[PDB]
Amino acid sequence: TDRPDHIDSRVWELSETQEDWITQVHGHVRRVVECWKYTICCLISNMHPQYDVFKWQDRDTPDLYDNERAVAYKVLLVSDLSDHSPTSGIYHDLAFNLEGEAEESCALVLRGSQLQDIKGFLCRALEWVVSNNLTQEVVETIS
Amino acid sequence: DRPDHIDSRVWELSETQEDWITQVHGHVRRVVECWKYTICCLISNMHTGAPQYDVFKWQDRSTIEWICSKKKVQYPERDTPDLYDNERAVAYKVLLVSDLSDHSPTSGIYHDLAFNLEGEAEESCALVLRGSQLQDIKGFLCRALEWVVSNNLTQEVVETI
Repeated sequence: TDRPDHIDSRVWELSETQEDWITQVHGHVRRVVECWKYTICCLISNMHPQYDVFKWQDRDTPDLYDNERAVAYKVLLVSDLSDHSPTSGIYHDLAFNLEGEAEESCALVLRGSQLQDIKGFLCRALEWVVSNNLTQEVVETIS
Repeated sequence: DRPDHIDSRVWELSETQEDWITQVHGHVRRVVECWKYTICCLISNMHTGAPQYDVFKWQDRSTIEWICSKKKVQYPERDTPDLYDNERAVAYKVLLVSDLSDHSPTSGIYHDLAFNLEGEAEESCALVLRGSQLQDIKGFLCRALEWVVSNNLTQEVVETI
């Protein structure tokens, strides 16, 4: 249970007090998964700023917001893409595979530039998972 | 208990939204609200490619409040619109009405999207929605009208409008 290579220094340091990790089941992993999601949020908000990131700012909050088009989004991780019904009418879902693939609604909104970063970021994290065979602890966390 | 033309998820979302058992026509009213909600979903599948509409109906209260702050917009908790067009910065309410002909707006803080039992759209609702969206609505309300006629529920439904 150490900060992985693929996670950013700032991300990990910011994540520490955002949720009380020791108390939870798969607490180190749950932190890492949430760190994937924040990383995704940052990757997406490198358009110009088009997106503001609300996750882990300084209670019922979205993960980012499009300043131009005035739309809120929530980043999700899913195991089955086809089986997906919106969780919210207001915070629109941006769902992805562990492999990196994005859902129909997700690919209509995001630019290739942002997807290719995320798929790059996700396989590198999936590699880290598979290195320590943490597959079921991650798949459970997605339920 | 649910009609097959209503989706399972919509049905289970409606469960807690109002105290149906206490009402006369309570089951029929639940179904009518599901129609309105189902219609909100059928409208919001469009995109500019960012989502065109946000749906407020049957959402958590604190989320409705959060976005209206960001969009510098304000509706009473009693009268909250069903969806919001992110393109035009204008809000709507899905109404079901028997008489479309001489329809008068319900509000001045949002607009009405009025529909028939046959699925026909009110003049002003027709102006707003694309043909793509009306086919889907009228097709859904045909399947809804079938269920109504199959269970001889036509009077109850007309009365509760």
